[PDB]
Amino acid sequence: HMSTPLTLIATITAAPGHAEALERELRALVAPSRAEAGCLQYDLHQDRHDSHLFYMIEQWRDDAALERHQNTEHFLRFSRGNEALLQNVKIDQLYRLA
Repeated sequence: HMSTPLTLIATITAAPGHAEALERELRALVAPSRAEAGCLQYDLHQDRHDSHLFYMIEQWRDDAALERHQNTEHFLRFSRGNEALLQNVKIDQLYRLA
């Protein structure tokens, strides 16, 4: 860790047939998350070859900023009711080397 922001990459895999529903739900996260204190990056992407695979690339000033993100309304709304849309969520935590 450090003065270096925390980078998070979330690889989210939709259940077969549910890519469009999951994209709708993930897109809702972006604007409010980008506005949050300490949010240095919050970008949504879709895999080039499998429509069911999405990637959120996030940078947070520190752990406290990330912890606050998970208590937000938008973040908890994503949690509320979407579990059947999901096959897998991988969360990678990482720091830039400079």
